Amino acid sequence: ADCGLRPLFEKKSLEDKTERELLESYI
Amino acid sequence: IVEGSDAEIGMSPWQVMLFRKSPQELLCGASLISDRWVLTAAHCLLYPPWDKNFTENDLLVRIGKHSRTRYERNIEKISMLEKIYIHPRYNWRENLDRDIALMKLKKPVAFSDYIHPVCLPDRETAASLLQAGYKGRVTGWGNLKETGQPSVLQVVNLPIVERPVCKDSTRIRITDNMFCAGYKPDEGKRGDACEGDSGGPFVMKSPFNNRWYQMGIVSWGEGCDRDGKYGFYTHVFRLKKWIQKVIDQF
Ligand code: NA
Repeated sequence: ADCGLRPLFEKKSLEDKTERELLESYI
Repeated sequence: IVEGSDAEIGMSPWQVMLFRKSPQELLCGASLISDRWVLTAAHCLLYPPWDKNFTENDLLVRIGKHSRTRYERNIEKISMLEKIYIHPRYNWRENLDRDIALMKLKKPVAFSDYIHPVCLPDRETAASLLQAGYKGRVTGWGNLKETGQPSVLQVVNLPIVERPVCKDSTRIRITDNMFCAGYKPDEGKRGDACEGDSGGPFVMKSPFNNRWYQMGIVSWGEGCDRDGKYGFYTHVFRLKKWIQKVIDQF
């Protein structure tokens, strides 16, 4: 649906404190 | 969650608590996949060796919570269960193979800044993201240490582990319906799920579309955060067929 997109983060163009750890693991 | 930290508010809006109704107790975690369907671990509901066989009437769920105890006015929502569905090939006598369960809520919950469903992975997403070394995220109100209860939801990032390392880490027969995750002793970081976190989601944020996907369900381990051991997670995509079947039939 509209899934996996968070009101307080993705929908507000704001990065959660540690998601960059996940992104940088994806290499 | 061992060696994690406090989730931010709204960090994991698909997080669900699963309670026994009478006497009320937090039994497990779970995740929201639509306004009416909740995912969890099967042994949270049925585990005969421990005298566990809950049905719809024995349980309730809470959605949108941050603090384990304190009530959060106009934020958290409570729901009863209309139907429980265990995987028919769930193997509790051997190794918790196919440790998965679906619960249909009596009343659809309204989404909010704090209540929002997680995506289930398609084939391409699962092939791309369930790769050894790639990190996912685990959340729960379970124990902070091996037998203690957090005040707020705990969160930790953990790398997926190569299947041979997983096989050699335990004498329990693992299956392709499982994956394991955690740091090796060499990597000098720690973290793990623990007792009580079962049914919580293992999620990954897709670099292709920035959506969060649930790849796993906290299922089992031997101790928590022990060196050379890893936590084991129900492989969500491998059972997605079953999930869709159930939802479409009912
Ligand atoms: Na470990």
